[PDB]
Amino acid sequence: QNNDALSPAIRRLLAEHNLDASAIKGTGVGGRLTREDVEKWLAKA
Repeated sequence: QNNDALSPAIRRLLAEHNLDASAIKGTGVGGRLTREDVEKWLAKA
């Protein structure tokens, strides 16, 4: 219910790139996916 793993904006980004959240790992402030993470993944895909 109350999860802060992924952000609302990012969900749009990941949805745009056509990627999968489960196929990525967030390194935010305590395990929170960030745009930087998506970038590193996009480049390694």
